[PDB]
Amino acid sequence: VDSVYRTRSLGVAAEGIPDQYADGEAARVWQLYIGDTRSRTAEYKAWLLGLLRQHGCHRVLDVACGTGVDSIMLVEEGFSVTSVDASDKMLKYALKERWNRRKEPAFDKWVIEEANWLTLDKDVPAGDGFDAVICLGNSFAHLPDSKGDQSEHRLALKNIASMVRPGGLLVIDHRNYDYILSTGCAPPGKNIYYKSDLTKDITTSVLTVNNKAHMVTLDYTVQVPGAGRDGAPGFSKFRLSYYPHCLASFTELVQEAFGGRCQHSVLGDFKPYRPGQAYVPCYFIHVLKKTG
Amino acid sequence: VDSVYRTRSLGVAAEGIPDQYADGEAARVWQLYIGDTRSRTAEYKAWLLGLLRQHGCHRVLDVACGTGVDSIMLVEEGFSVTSVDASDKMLKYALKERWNRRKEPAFDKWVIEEANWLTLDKDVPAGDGFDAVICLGNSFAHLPDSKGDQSEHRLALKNIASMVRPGGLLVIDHRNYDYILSTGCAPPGKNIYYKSDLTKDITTSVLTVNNKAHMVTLDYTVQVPGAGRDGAPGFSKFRLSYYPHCLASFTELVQEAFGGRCQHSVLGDFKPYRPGQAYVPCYFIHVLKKTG
Amino acid sequence: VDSVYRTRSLGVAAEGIPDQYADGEAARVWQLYIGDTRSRTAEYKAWLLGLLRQHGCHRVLDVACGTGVDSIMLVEEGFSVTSVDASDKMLKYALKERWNRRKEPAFDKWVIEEANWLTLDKDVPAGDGFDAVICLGNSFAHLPDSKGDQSEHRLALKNIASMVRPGGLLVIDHRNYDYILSTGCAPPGKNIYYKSDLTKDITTSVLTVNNKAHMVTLDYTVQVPGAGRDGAPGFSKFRLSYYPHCLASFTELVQEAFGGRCQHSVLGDFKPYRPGQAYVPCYFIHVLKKTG
Amino acid sequence: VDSVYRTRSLGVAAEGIPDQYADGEAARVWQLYIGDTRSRTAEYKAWLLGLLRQHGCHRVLDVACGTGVDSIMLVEEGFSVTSVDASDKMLKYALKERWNRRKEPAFDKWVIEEANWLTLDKDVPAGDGFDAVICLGNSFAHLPDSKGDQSEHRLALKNIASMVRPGGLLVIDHRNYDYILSTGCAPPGKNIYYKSDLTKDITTSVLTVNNKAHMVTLDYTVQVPGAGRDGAPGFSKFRLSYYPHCLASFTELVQEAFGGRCQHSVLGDFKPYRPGQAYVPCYFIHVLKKTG
Repeated sequence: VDSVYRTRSLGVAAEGIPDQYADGEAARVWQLYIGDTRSRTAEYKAWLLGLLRQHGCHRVLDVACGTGVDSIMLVEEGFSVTSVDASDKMLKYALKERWNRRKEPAFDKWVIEEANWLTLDKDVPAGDGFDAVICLGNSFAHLPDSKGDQSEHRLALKNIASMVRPGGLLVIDHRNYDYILSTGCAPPGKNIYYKSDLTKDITTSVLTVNNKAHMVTLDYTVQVPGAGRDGAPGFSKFRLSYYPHCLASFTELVQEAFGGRCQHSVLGDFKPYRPGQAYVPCYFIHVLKKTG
Repeated sequence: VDSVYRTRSLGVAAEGIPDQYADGEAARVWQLYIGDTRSRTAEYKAWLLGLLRQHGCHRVLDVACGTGVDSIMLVEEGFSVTSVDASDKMLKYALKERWNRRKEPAFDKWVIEEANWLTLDKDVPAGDGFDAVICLGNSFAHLPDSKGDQSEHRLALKNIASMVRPGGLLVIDHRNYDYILSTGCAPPGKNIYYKSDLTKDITTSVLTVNNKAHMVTLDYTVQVPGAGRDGAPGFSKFRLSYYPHCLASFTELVQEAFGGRCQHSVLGDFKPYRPGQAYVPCYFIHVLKKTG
Repeated sequence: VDSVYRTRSLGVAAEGIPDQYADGEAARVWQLYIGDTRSRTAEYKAWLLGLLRQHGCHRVLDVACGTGVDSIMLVEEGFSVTSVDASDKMLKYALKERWNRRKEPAFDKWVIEEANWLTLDKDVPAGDGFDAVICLGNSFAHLPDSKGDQSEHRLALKNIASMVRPGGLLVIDHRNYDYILSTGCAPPGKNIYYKSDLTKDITTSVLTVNNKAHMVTLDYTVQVPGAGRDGAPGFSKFRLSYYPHCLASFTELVQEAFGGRCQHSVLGDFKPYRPGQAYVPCYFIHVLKKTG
Repeated sequence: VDSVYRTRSLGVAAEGIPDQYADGEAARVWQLYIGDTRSRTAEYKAWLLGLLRQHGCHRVLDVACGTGVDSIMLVEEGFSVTSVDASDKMLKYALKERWNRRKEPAFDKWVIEEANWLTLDKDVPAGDGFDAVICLGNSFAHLPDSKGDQSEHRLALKNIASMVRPGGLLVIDHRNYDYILSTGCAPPGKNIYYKSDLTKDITTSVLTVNNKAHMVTLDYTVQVPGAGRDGAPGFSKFRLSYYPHCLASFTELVQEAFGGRCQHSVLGDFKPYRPGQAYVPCYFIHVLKKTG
């Protein structure tokens, strides 16, 4: 018989006071980290828009909304964007931006909802489905596999696909985990979508359970400018984890998601990718095409 | 030399996956608690409105927004309302309603920001200061006194008082703690602002540090309807802590937050209050008035 | 679905490495605290021995052994001492002392076993019972009342009494919690048994659940000599909790332990105690006498 | 500003009440694990004794005592044994047996102290140093490398080597980690020292930090016999971590702990070992020899 009475239950709030670990030295950096968001890559801009237009799909579904930068560019670019995400900590940043630009017809017609890839089915009305669904930024790797059988993976995937209209497109990516798993390192400065103007340091931790890799953990040591003595910066650190997804595993995974009635194709970093390829991609973007 | 490797830093999120403790069985109830009290009291509506009108103050500031159910009525009532709070888990609900009704001019003009009492100065621009400032719901009792010298209580009240325009009003409240401190119990069904329709149970725990009452902790066991077998209710529980504010104590505290240059009043539940009163108030509402 | 993988399970050890929190800055002080043990009080020496002899009981049972100082003096004084305690963290200190003096016939015949007042029955063979059982040092107050009904109290007590031979004696004490509860403070320098040569500071925290006091917590700030800059001492802190036992409650509690077939008597600090007594005792020593 | 008030400081005890995590369902198993392997191996007995005799060394030092089952046999065999360890939760068992048999001259002469490899120098007086020093059981793998530069491994080995008299012997061992690192599994029933009679299950988790193997974590699910319904076994589990020591690595590590002035040898499970060997060892036993 022991005891450890804690002030407030975990996951509950009180007005007047900041949410639990909301202002920890680790939450602060991650904040100004998820904010290094804006400095997007031309290659990224020119690729997504061109791919988007080239197939004439207008109704886009972003199932990994987040701060809402991918979607804000789609909103500006004229597509019918509906953004969804499971983290209300992230979504808060999209809605903030929207409100500001609510005066803009486009931004006002912008739909930012909340949803989980595992409940997506009963989280977003599909109806006819959407022209295109995007899940970029290596975001599918955030969802872990507790049961070890990747049952939740197939579900998240199954669901996200059902959001795809027949003829619709699915642009889903993942980091080159084959490479990081092989080398045992996932260094900063490879993100193809948004150039991080933030200097960093990353310690890669790879965990294998009974020989099967199960998780890749990243400990970041960000050099926060101005948080130092005389102009000097500060060094805070935060931690995030992902599931090491191998190109092979994913390719078939994402495929059974459509039950086969699909059209698969894998891009190198943004360019076409063919095995044995001389160039090692830092990301693996899968673009699917539902049959019916 | 030990260790305890955790998946994600405390207070950080990842897109696609729900936030840290957002779905515990404690958060689910707390959720239907911060929302299952909303059935505003006629006595409340009529008292606040009337008093607001009586002194003819229009530009109001709600420094304890929360789910916004307070502000939403001032808004609805034509007041120039700006609602603030420190907890984002709470505001999310005020902005969720505002957006919902953004198609209403008043609501559209509704300002919902984020702010902390201890930083309210450089968090919200007053310039001339607001005519009125409410802080009902016993929200002030959420902020604790770690130092033991309530230095923060004073910082909070100074800041919050500084937000009042000369001739301006302040309406800050608290529960009758002189009473629960004595009975050692803080039973449910005493909200004078919103008649909850939720069946609750509460165990009261009072902590006196060195003969001085330092905190009140409420462990609520909510009887969640249907959450059981055959329609039977389920029993989930969360915990919340407060600072026991005694009347004498608060009366002089909130006052020194005005440097004395104020006009203080204190009423019963809603009717006016005098020591020794026959009727025992369930809440103590202070209504101050800045001179200059 | 979250996670927080910790290195070693809680409560398990590995050779070569120190036990979990065994060398924390709080464990260090408590160590040199439970060690201030030696500087026993004459009043204490002259009272226990004289009481012991006066009734000619030789077979003594110490159910709150600990470091083993109370028992070491009994061992030296010639009684047939069998010392028992539930904390292997404490017992380790008794055995250490014994081993050293194992060469001394007396110390070799000394019995240091392990046992819980709640399993005492099947933890120590009583047989005929013992002449005298001692539980001094306010040690019975360590066992808390989780269920709130003091069911474990009656059991611990019930058991400890069954260790008493008919005609045997039970010398059990407790701190004057009536006074500390009333004043809300339990200051250092009152221990009647062993003069603590260690300067301290104590913050008393009293917890009441639904008006019924349930626990008294003591936060000690010990002035460790030499742990300072230039001769200066250091200031570490540790924390311990007790159940606020009121003379009245205890008197009847300890009594039902014998089912009434007893002879009760309460000593002031060491002197006889009669209600309304001008002198406020810092400890309450109960000496019982089993009938049969 | 939050809080989490806990009953007792971490690592402190109170008399009468069991120690902090001493009785978790994880400690109960770990208990019948650190004890349910003891059925010493004839190959072991015969190898150690013989080698000890072969070099004629008599004053032995067991720097990884534990439950003492090792030393107890050297003791029984007339060796001048002194057994040390850092974990008191373990020694408690060696001294529990010693006392039990204190009535034996050899056992009586048995020295069981407390010590840490990183402090062994000023923890145990050598003067001339011991003839032999065993550290079997793969105990060295318990100490981890937080810094990441194994500076402690070196401190531990230096200290431990310093305890060897010139011409003295050192017998330190480790599991064949070159193998479990590759299969990614560390199955049960491989102790060459004591044939456990316990049915176990083990999930192996390897953590590589930046391409470097940094820790091995074993989650054991013991099938506790009878701990079920009708004689059926129960299933309790504990966790333990180790440092993956590769042969090449250790070979040069333990060597530099002698400044080179040594004679190194390494054998298979017990037989002698040569790289590429046909037989795969389950443990790597290094047997060094100090020159001067």
